[PDB]
Amino acid sequence: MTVEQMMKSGEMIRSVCLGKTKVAEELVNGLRESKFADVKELKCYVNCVMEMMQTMKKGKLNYDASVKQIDTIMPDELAGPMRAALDICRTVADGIKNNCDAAYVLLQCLSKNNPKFIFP
Repeated sequence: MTVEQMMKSGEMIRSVCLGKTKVAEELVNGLRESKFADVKELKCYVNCVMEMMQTMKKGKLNYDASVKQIDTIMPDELAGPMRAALDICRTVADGIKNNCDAAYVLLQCLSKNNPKFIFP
């Protein structure tokens, strides 16, 4: 995928998701700094992004789509550590019934376990 198209989609996804949840941008930017504030609309922003990316459905991790996406967006140097994160975190959100909470728990884990973590 082209940097052009990849940036475009990540922007698209951010646009859609900021639109649906009306979260403050600073909060969303906070995420890339591991500031995981317990804010309902920030949690649902995260869930929105994961649903858009096909990585989560009905608050459940669907694994192969995530690896595809990791490997497509990231170069090898980064995907290595990130697929690892997804493996370490594969069952971390099981039994979380609320979709937004489940997504947020997964993001926390991915960020804790991946030094090259990026998020739309």
